[PDB]
Amino acid sequence: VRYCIPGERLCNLEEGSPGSGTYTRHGYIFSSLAGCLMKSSENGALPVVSVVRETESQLLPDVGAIVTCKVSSINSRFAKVHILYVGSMPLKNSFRGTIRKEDVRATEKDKVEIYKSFRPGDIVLAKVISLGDAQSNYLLTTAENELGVVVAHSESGIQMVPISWCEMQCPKTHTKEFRKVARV
RNA sequence: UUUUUUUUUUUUUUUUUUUUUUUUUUCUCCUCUUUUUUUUUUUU
Repeated sequence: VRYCIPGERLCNLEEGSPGSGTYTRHGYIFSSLAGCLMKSSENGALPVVSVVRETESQLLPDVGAIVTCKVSSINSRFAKVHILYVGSMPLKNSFRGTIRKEDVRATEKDKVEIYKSFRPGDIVLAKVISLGDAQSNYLLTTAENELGVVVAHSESGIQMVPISWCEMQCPKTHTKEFRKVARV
């Protein structure tokens, strides 16, 4: 196996096609990273050559991506969050987000009271939809059956458990509270 | 013995800032007269 530097001759446009993290010019394929030389043969020949470091310390979000978050504060019409994980991998820093009162459920419906959906301190799984404005920057959504709060936390510091699609209950004091439970 | 119709109060809010009293002119300028200078001493 061989590694890369962010420029070198790799292949012709006839001997393969550019993949992820690469660029081409003057009929040649040029590297743009310092990762590893991967040639996805796939099926149909002409492998899509690409270079991947495979050790992602940081990664910029996209138009569509799954992210693990952490609520900071909640408002009657939005809920500021902090992006913590990009899908699976840990993130070295923390970005910001905002869930408007249209992205909670998968119907973009009326009602949907924000107060009992995303209580602060929880950890949720959500998907971005846009690159946002300067007020709200990433505009995340949870309009799916698989998205919502996944690992909640009790009033007094006890791991919480899902109890229904909308209700969760404390194991110690048997107290009933409202969340937006995502499928496991 | 006089029917029917002619809408109404702009939409928006979740912006960063790492200095410090004052502050800046005015020129050279004839001093009049008994003196050397008296002086110990004691009573505070």
